[PDB]
Amino acid sequence: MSEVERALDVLLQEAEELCIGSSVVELDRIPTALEFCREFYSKNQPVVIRKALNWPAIGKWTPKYLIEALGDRSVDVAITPNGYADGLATQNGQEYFVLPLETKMKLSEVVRRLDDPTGAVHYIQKQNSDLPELAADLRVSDLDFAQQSFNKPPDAVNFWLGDERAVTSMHKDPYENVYCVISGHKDFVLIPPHQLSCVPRGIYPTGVYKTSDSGQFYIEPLRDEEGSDQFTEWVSVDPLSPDLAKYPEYARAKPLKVRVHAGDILYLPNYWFHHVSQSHKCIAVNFWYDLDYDSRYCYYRMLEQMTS
Amino acid sequence: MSEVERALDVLLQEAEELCIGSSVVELDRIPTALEFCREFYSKNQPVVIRKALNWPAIGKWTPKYLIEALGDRSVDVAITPNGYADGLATQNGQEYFVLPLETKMKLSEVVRRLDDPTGAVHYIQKQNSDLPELAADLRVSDLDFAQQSFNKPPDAVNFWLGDERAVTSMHKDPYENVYCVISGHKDFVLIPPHQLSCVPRGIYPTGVYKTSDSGQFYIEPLRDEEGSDQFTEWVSVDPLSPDLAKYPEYARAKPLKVRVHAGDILYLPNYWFHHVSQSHKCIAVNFWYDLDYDSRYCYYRMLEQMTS
Ligand SMILES: C[C@@H](NC(=O)C(=O)O)C(=O)O
Ligand SMILES: C[C@@H](NC(=O)C(=O)O)C(=O)O
Ligand SMILES: [Mn+2]
Ligand SMILES: [Mn+2]
Repeated sequence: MSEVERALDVLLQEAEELCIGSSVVELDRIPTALEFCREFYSKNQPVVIRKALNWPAIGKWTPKYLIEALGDRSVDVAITPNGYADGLATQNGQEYFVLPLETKMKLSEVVRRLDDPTGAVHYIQKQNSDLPELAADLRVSDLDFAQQSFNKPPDAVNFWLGDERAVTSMHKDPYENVYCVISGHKDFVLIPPHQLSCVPRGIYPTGVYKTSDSGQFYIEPLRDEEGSDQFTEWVSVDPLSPDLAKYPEYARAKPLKVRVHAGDILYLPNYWFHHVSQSHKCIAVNFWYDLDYDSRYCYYRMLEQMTS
Repeated sequence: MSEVERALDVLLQEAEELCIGSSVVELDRIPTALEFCREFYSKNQPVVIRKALNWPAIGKWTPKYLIEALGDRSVDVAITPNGYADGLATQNGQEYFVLPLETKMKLSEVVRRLDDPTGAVHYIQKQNSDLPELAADLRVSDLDFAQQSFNKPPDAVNFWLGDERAVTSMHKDPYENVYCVISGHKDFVLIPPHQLSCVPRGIYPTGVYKTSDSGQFYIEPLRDEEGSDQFTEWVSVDPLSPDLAKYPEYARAKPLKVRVHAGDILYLPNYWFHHVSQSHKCIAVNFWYDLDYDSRYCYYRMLEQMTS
């Protein structure tokens, strides 16, 4: 055993005896700003709040209503064959990290495509900071309890509507994430940052899903300025069915499972690994806040260097 | 570099670029409980608040006022020949970590010995108390702005009165510390936990000061039932006259210096390295709160493994 491995082992033993990030706290009432800063944000600790929101949206937002209120606008939608946009797929003997086919279609067309169990996997992800009627269905002020710890306005606000086959593979974000399911449920698999050395990562060629004239889906590699291949580091394990023979270290990881229902709020702290499934035609909005750096971030950068 | 050295280099370079623990924040107005939680407790960041307290004690507490008010009670006093209780000292060619001689004597005797420059170094530490005449002169609720981040009662409340020659060598505490100078000033040299690799530690035999039949001070080694010598890991650097030839890594440290005056409050975050000096007959009261574990403690234990 090298010194790096004994360091990582001490880290893990200490976190296991202390059960750091060993569960997702569950609340029935929204906390106060002070409670949220002290108990969750300051400990980099996730929490789910049940039936927290009574926004109009939660009862009225569906595909049909959305087309109605949004004047059946054209949308930017993401399509894949396997349902793993930003995920791993093999082609011609080569494993790629593949981005979605991003095309434009009328909301109604999306709703027809989601209703086809045999078709491709579609989802809509829109980012910003008709939208006013949608905004009339929301009271963002109600998230003050969390926002006061971040002490800045959301750097992004995302709306999500898609197919149950759309699976978001395990990744980490540099954001505090306040996640509000509107219609349906989202299933999260969470892993704390300090378990980095238990989550196998590889370097993969970058590809994008593309349609042919015939209509069959294929992967096209990506190039840089010079024309050389672009690469992407990514988590190699599949939380839903992990290959522990190929990835023994993942045996030491301790994923947490949480289902977030309509009206619930999930706080996903920055740099937590998350893998997301969902229910068919689930609608959700989340709010991304740029993180404030402290020693934890420098420790995690050190951890990234120790996990070559 | 070795793998571990490169890891440490990343940690320090990140923290340097991001100004982590790079200064003591200075406030002229007391923060709200939420501001304190968000800016200092949760970042593990020191802050000093100037002229923050209006306690009646700030003004009148002196050894004289204390004798007249307390009625020349007998108290526990700590005595050393060198002014370094819990500090390194050599004897017969061996370096020891040495505990004060602890004795009982009357306040008027301590005041008399505090006026003997030729005498040994004396200081009173009282751990906890509720005295009619003196609990009336403070108002601990005034510290709630910080106590609410800790959400617990103090583990200990220390009263300190000592000689200018009484120097507290550099060490770390498992507590959040709210430090309140009542009279005089205290000088702190602070180093953030993540700079551990820059702070040399050694393992030293443990001793306690004793006086011989003729009045000479000497170091008595500490032993257990088995008769084996007891040992203590201790910081080997002296931040007042640091020997960078012996400890080159200490040049990569960035110690912060702060003077806490009568009425000032200093938040010393948990596990921060501190070294303390004081003006003559300085009086101070501090509140320790057990720390709340999260990943930073585990990273710190890993750092300890990496630097040994
Ligand atoms: C794609 C995914 N969201 C995130 O990964 C996130 O909000 O960070 C989802 O909710 O399906
Ligand atoms: C002994 C020292 N206090 C501490 O070391 C502390 O409060 O942690 C002092 O007040 O000089
Ligand atoms: Mn994400
Ligand atoms: Mn201390």
